[PDB]
Amino acid sequence: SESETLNPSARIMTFYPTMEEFRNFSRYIAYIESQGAHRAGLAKVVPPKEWKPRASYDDIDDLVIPAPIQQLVTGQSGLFTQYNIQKKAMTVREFRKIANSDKYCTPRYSEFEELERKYWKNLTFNPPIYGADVNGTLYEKHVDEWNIGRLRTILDLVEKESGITIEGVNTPYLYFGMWKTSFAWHTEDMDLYSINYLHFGEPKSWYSVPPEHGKRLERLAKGFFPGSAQSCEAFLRHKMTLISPLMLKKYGIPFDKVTQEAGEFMITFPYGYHAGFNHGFNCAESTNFATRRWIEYGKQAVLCSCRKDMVKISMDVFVRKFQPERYKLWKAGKDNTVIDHTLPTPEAAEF
Ligand SMILES: O=C(O)c1ccc(O)c2ncc(N3CCNCC3)cc12
Ligand code: NI
Ligand SMILES: [Zn+2]
Repeated sequence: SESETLNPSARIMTFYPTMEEFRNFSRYIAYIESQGAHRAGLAKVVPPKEWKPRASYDDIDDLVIPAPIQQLVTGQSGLFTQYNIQKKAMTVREFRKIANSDKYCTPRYSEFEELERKYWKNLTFNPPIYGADVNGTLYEKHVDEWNIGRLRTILDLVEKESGITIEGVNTPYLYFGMWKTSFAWHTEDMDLYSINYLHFGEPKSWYSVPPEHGKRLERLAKGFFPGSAQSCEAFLRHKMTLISPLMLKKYGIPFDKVTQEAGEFMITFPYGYHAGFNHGFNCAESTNFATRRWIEYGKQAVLCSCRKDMVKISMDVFVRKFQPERYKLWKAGKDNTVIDHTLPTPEAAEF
């Protein structure tokens, strides 16, 4: 009731923490949730200006991108499917040269709405290369605030208990973008949170649908791609499906849009569908994390049913540790708990 009164429009919120607020990562997430941020599914956090995670990005031209992917997009009328074509390894220097070449570079424009229109007009032409899923971090070893290599959230329980690492999920990924490279509509694996920091370059634009409206987006997508939906219980997790804002408007799906600049963080929340594109040559770092509120999403995440090497995290350790009274009921398949997408994580109490 009090949570439904905070950010009731479920618009994307933007925060400007001071250094003292910034220092404690998990505490700040709880705070923005206490302000209703999660209701949007996506939030922006602008870090204090005296903060930098790396002195210089002049020394990484030799960094290898082992598996660049060329993004072939097919479709019309605002509905598309993206096919990946893996290309040969290349260095950042090589990647940047291609990105900034006349062939792949960002078109000229005035307002963002103009670039956005060009993206949706030309997305099936001249398929770009995305230097995605590069294992690594660009943080200096001694950065202790919002360090994507070690956020110290309860997601650490996975590795801690089982030794299991899942690349990009409890380890960091780098993404080197160029004009018109895309990320398709999806929620995170196991419906986890994610953090995304744009180290440098041109912006990355995002779309998001409130978790409270996630099911509507799913119903729409199933009607649009009945073949894919029949074959898999969670086809959007393939991350191949692109849907334009006009199409969302046309079918009454609530969504917001936000543009991320170099030096800014984006947080995505459990069950927040999102998608977007890069404006030009840029570099982003990301990984997943959890709070106590995520556990229930974890137990209920509807998972891809047709592919091996799909991400599945055993929820057992979390339920034992944080929901001991529900453990036996849950193991017996009788845990009928219903998720309230508006409630902030328990850690937010102090706020
Ligand atoms: O591309 C982005 O900036 C991006 C932004 C936000 C997300 O939640 C993403 N999730 C997955 C993803 N892909 C890239 C292609 N290989 C599989 C992982 C990219 C992103
Ligand atoms: Ni993602
Ligand atoms: Zn599947």
